[PDB]
Amino acid sequence: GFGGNDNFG
Repeated sequence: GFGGNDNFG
């Protein structure tokens, strides 16, 4: 998310 992480695996 905004201010954080977005992980696609």
